Amino acid sequence: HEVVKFMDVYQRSYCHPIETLVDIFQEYPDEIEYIFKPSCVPLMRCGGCCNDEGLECVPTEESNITMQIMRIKPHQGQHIGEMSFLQHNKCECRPKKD
Amino acid sequence: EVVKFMDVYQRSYCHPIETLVDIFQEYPDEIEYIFKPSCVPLMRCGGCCNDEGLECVPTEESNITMQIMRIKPHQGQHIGEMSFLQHNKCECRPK
Amino acid sequence: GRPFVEMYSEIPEIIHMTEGRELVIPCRVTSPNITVTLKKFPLDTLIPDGKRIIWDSRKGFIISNATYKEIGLLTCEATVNGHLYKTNYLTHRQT
Amino acid sequence: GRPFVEMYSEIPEIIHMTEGRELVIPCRVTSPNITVTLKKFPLDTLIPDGKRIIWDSRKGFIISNATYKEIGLLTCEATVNGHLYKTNYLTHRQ
Repeated sequence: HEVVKFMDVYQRSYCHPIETLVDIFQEYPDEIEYIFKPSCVPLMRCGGCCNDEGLECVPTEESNITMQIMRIKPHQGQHIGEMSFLQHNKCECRPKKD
Repeated sequence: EVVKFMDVYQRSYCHPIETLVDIFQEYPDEIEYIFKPSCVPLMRCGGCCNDEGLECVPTEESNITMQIMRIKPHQGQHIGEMSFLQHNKCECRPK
Repeated sequence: GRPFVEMYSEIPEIIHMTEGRELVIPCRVTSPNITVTLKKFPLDTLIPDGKRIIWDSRKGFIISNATYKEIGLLTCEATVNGHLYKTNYLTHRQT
Repeated sequence: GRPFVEMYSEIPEIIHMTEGRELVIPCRVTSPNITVTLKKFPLDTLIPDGKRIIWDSRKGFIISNATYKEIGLLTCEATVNGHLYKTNYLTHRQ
């Protein structure tokens, strides 16, 4: 064999929760006074395709995860701050709106 | 359980990760058909370099071929075997 | 053995659907006492209730007023003598 | 038993640095004949050569004109009496 079979491509790409590297500033847009290390975190988030231009993959069940982040403010020290993030637990293909 | 600093840092640092890439982005000139699935799972560089002057880029690449279904608006569906690019190694380097 | 009148196919048969109209998943079997299950990938199950979703051995599953929730990969499953058999279909709304 | 003057911390200490200038990873040890290795996460071992990367047991590793390759999580390791000890540092620009 030399090709990934259709059923495998479909089952592995269809809308579902997958580990996604997310920038912390996107999650905490009101805390731009800090530089965070690491600057991004690994989160389960809805991803993949719905195979229909009129549908989109969205979360239907969510929860929180807490992680230790180093928060740096110029010429203030730097301290570890536990920060919480939203994780997607279940996803679904729904019509896009405008 | 709170994820410890060292674990968050190691798991997020620049590296090849499974990314769901839209077929249209990779083949912008295949506009005559609708593809199913419309995206595919590929290893691509991702993560952070924790320095605004650096960026996570590939240093070694390869290809993978996958069976995709193409549907021409009102004129049938056919299986096709399409090739896609993957990233084997990643490094943080100057923007 | 295989209870399905039609043979298994590695590439799923395409079923054209129209929202708001009847949708038939045609996995008819050779006997009314074979137990057949209908699932939507990845983890949903569609259970016949005799009204909105009907099972008829000679026809397959008959869904009234199909919606966007029925767009995707649908599978009929049956087990005969310890052996699991299936038929997959891909429903698709016309552009 | 620990050979490092400063004690182990689960949270790495921050080292402010500038590309092109001198960077010192301060993992000084208690005696001059302790063997210390320098690592960069993820895939590197930094080798002292006497000129651009220098070891000084009373100070730490001294790197002339650090490059973007030195921006990151660096670790000093030493094994004394069968026990592996480590100290972590995180370099940060401006």
